[PDB]
Amino acid sequence: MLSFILTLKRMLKACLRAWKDKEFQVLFVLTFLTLTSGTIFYSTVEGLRPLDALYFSVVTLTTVGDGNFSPQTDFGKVFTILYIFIGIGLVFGFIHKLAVLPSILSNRKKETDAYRLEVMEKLEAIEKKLAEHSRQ
Amino acid sequence: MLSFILTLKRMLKACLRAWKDKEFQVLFVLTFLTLTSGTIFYSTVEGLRPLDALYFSVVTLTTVGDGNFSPQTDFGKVFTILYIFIGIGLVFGFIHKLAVNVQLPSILSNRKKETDAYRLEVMEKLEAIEKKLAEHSRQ
Amino acid sequence: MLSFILTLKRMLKACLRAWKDKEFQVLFVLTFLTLTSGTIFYSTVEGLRPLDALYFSVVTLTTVGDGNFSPQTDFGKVFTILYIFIGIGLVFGFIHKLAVLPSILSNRKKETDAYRLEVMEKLEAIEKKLAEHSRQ
Amino acid sequence: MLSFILTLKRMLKACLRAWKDKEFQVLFVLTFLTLTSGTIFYSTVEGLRPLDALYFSVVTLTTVGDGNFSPQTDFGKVFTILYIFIGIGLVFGFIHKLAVNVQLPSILSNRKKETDAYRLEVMEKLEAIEKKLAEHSRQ
Ligand SMILES: [Co+2]
Ligand code: NA
Ligand code: NA
Repeated sequence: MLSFILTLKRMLKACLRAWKDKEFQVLFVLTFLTLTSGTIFYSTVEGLRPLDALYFSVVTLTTVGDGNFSPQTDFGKVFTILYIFIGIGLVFGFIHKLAVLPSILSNRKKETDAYRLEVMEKLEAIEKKLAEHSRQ
Repeated sequence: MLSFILTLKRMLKACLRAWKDKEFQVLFVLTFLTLTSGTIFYSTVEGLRPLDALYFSVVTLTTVGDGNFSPQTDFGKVFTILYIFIGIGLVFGFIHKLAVNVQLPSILSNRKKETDAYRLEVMEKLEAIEKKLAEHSRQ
Repeated sequence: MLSFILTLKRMLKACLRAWKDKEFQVLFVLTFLTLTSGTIFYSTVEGLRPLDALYFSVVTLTTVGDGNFSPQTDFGKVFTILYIFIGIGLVFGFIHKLAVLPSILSNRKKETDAYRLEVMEKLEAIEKKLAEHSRQ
Repeated sequence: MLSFILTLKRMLKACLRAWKDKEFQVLFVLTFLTLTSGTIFYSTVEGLRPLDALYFSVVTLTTVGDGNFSPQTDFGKVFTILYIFIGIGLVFGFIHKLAVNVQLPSILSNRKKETDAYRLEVMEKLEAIEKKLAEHSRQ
């Protein structure tokens, strides 16, 4: 149970580590801009409360879906279709980003070079010495 | 602001590069096809206003859903059952394409480029030293 | 456009390459067993046509959702809840499997060994010869 | 049948091993919590039959949906807006955990185990040959 708490503590730091990745934040910014963007629309087009809007906008981007309201106006169906698409666009972005070791490979390189350098320089001297010896 | 301004470019370029990927285009097409191919079926067999049939098609694929209309005809239900499977299929493929963070082919063979060099080099010196030692260990 | 056709041809082979992975097929088998499993249930419990069943079963596992019917009986809500969970269980399985190079690393090993072996054996002879020489 | 019989074991063991992973358990708990924590809110503030409030909670998180009931109160709507974000958050985490095919730590360091050996060996011979050559190239 100390286990539970200690783990959760690490995980929560990992989010914050991501939450300072520029790209992740662009996505969050885009999500929110798109979120209030829809609120602006369904509010002041499809005629709906500035909270009944946010509810449809969220229920739709996340693909849950309201069991009652849908776009009435044919204009409000066009938007919803293309909106939904920005949804997918976004959820694609995250899945890509949530699926990225690059640093472990840097150390391997930092050590393999230092090694391979010495291997070379050792071999070099050996050859240079076996040369000067097998003459004089 | 140093970052929010710039990264966007790189970000939009990053997925712009992904359009140039062919496998993505096929998935994006099979999408557009299945989608307008659905608008055809729902505008006729289930018989809905062109634009409305598109709406239902989108919503259904993206599993968003609609709290009002559902199929009536048994052909309209069997079709839908198969139509969601296609969406499953598509998204599976999309996920596969997106979940593999493969900038690693070019790294692991760009390693091998520099590696294979070193290997012939080391081996050459190993063979030289063996040949000169051989000759001196007789004379 | 020959491009289009030629690519699609490769992709479609890739599915078939997967469709002979044992694990993938277990998932498909499980999906289908679960699919008719629900059909059996909503048909002969919640009282629904043996096609109106398959439609609710599919619309629910895939998370679309019917806009009209939902489980009436409190028993049919219990199942649906836990069913939904087998859904997630499954869609987790696939995402894991759709996200797996193992063979490229085998060749690297097959070559690195043959190399490293020779490097060793070369170095070995050199030492053995420099030994017998610096005596007699 | 050679395969269908056996693999299941390995498959069920494979995810059985994943329960033993701690990070998964937290995600699985935050799940159970958020879920029964939702049944609490919808059984009161939105006021529904215990079991029914669970149903709505599940359905909503898993974005399945329900074509009938939706929130009425503004507290019941704001809550839901935040409740789906948690689902997003959770699933994001689940995906991250599941999408990384990391049996590669144990491989890349099991390489390094055998690699580091070879490296000291080669270096030792390199140093011996350099020392014996040094002594013989004076006497
Ligand atoms: Co000599
Ligand atoms: Na969904
Ligand atoms: Na839905």
